[PDB]
Amino acid sequence: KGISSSAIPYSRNAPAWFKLSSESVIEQIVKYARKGLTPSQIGVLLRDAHGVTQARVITGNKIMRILKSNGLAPEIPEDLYYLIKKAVSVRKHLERNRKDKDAKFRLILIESRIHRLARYYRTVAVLPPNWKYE
Amino acid sequence: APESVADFERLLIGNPNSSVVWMNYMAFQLQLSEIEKARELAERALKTINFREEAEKLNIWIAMLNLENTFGTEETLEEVFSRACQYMDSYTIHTKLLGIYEISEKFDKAAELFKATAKKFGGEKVSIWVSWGDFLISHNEEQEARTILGNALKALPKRNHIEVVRKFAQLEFAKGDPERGRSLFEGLVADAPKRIDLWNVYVDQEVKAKDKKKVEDLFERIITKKITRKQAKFFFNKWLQFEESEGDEKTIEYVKAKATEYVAS
Amino acid sequence: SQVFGVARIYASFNDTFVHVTDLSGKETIARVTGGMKVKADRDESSPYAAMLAAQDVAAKCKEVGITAVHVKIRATGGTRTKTPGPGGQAALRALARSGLRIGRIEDVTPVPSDSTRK
Amino acid sequence: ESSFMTLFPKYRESYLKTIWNDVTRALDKHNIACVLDLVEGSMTVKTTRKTYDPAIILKARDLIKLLARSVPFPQAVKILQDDMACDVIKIGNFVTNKERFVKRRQRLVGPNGNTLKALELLTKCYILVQGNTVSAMGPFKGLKEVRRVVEDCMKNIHPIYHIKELMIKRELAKR
RNA sequence: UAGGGACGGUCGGGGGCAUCAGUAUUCAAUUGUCAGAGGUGAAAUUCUUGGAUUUAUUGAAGACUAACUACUGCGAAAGCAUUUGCCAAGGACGUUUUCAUUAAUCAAGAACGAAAGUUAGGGGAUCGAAGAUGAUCAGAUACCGUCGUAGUCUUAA
Repeated sequence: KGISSSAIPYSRNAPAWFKLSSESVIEQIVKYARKGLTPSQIGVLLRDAHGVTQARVITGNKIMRILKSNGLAPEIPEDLYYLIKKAVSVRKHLERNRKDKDAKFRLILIESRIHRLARYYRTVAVLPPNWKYE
Repeated sequence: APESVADFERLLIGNPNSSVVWMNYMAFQLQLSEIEKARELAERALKTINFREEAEKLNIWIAMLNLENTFGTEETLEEVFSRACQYMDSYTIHTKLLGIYEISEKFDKAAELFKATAKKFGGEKVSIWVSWGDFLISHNEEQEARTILGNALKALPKRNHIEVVRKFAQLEFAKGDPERGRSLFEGLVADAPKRIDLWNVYVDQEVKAKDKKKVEDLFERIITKKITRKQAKFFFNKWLQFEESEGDEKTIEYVKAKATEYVAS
Repeated sequence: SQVFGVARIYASFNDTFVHVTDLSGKETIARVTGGMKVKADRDESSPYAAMLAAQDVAAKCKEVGITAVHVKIRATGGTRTKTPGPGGQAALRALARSGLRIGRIEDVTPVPSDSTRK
Repeated sequence: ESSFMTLFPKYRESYLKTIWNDVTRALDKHNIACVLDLVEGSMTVKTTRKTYDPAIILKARDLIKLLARSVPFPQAVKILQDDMACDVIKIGNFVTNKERFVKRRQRLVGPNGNTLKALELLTKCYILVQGNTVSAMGPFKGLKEVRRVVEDCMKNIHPIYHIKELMIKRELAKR
């Protein structure tokens, strides 16, 4: 296992070269999010093109809260959603070449990693019970 | 029943994974002159079926393949087999393609499918040998059938080639040549000289093909042969049952006489 | 001025072959395989048998007309020893000593190229 | 006219530079020339006009590839006489897993080298187990015996069975 | 400088399917030539004047991936080396992307496979593939139900 992540600066301030408005960020966020784009992609595009550092610093609060306050919420959280679609992609690939045992083993891993944050989200009650992995 | 593009979709709310009902609805749409909605139903049957249940997806693939072999196209049957390969093991998918070709009565496509089996699965195991024997037996050339079976048995291992030879002899007793069946039976009893598993196979195949004077005499030789009391009494009782089915009471008694001769030593 | 055969000598263990075809290889001339000049059934791979076979090979090559020989020396190859036996040196030494000109040494032993033993 | 060539690994050049004059004296007695290139890392050997033994280019080829395959010069020069030849046994394609392969190869080497040294004494050969092959110099009976002991050592049977039966066959051929 | 997820350029002989290539080996056909050729410490069984062995031209088969190949790589392990394409996957790194404790260790249970059956004597009580018996379906040796051989039991290789 390796140390590969991001290093948030010591500053909680606006970067002082950032002349752009502290509301048009939120309008750009809701533009991308209601043209249908996941929050990690919102944050990275807002970083790359309309360059913000991260929007929790420049706006009031973090962007999943911005989407929830702008009425733009996800049905299912993002991590669980991508793990669901990876599990169903490898399941379609398995119901295909029934001899990829290796993919069978890693389906065991992906489902065992579904259940961890699924029961986390149940105990926090983000998405409700009577959600039993289809 | 559910046999349309509206009523089937409305009535399939209870069992979406209905493989046989989806196949019947697709065949009813194709008889109802809707090949597009028929193929849509045949493709969405495996999608409305579960993911881990591979047999339902293979059944939907066989349904689309049968619809393509009846009133479709060979490209759709190959998609159905690629679909079969996308629903199951590739050798079973190609064997389903060979079965659809045999149902569509294409002799050249059946021989090409048996050859594509007899290369890969022919070097793997003996199922391609059985498929080649089936194709050439339906083509009525038992010489070419035995040659392809021996070639595939040389390509595959020879430890199951004894049971393959016994199956070839039983098939030859069923729908081939009886002298060739008896010759393959003698070859199998030679390759298994220590096992009477070929002797009882030869006796059962001859009694099934109504060779009573063959089956009861060979089983009497096996019962009076180098066998134990149980191994003698089983073969002698089978030979006596075959001799009483033919109508030979004194021969059925002499079978038990040879059993009593071999059990006491 | 020289006319060329090709030696195609084969120095296996347990035997040596001298088999001098024409330049294509389709038409053979003067095969005198070792184990026939002198045979104790052991000395068939010996340098003495190889030089006897090469000397009467060169006799028949001179009576046909071949004055020079491209020589191809082949070991037993395959999934086996791959090195030439005792007779491969002695055969072409005797072919050179007995008046016949030698050209183009090359090894055409069958290197098996990822062979079959499992 | 004939020419052969091997190319040798870089770490051998300080040794081959030392023994190269002795190579030139051991091949100029057979009237055959040879260069070694230090910038491409090769050893080529050419038949000159003054060469009357045609088979000696093959033994010179075997000599320079033995100098490639790392066998000492006074060990290597014995190719130049007639009752001596090379063999390169291939051992890598017998067994699957690395653990059993290196254990059977170390079994071919021996505890303290005793199996390999006793095999050299019995077969009258020079044997180098190296990497995933086994090189050998010797007479042809010794090459035949070393090929059968190595190819049967990669199968399960212990090579000291072959050392025992070689001692039995020597003192059983001494009558 | 806990954990998870996204992205990016990738990395690998990780896996599955399909494709392609290689030269050996074996067999067959066609010649050329003749008496021997395997194999061994010697021999022998075997192959052989409807011509072997060798040589040349092919064709077919089943494998296998020579060197390059390394105290190198990948995989959870067993293990994995030809090309190309597809299918998903994985890891390290980069990150001023996202969630916010979602975490660590191991009692049952499983997919895996390195993971097995080399020849012979003997007991068969049970079970029993192979073989056969009646209905299901345009099509059913499986399904249901039995007779029944080796084997399932043992000993050395």
